[PDB]
Amino acid sequence: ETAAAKFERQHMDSSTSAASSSNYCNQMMKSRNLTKDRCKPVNTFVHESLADVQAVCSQKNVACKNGQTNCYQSYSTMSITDCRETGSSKYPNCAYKTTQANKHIIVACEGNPYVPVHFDASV
Repeated sequence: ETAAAKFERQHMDSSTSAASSSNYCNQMMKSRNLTKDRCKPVNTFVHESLADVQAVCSQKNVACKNGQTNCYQSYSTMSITDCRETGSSKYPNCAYKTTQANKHIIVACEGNPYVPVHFDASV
């Protein structure tokens, strides 16, 4: 999987405008194969077109949590869903708490074309 394709599979959900119900995370973490060998503890889904998320790589340049400087903050807020494993969750029965919000996103970009390859944070 290329780095760009793995970001789309783990974080893009342009088919919905927002998380619907409290089971959204349990369903999406499973269908995007993030519960496959372990339960990915934290993951964010972005409800905007791929083009709008790719445009973030040309917006506000900021440092990544790791100190690298190829991170970019979106100028506007975007609809996002934060999925966090519950203290109860245990592989293979992964359980997640769903939180829907509109926030700025921060992504790490790379390559040519320069597109998102990691989701750093939401603010």
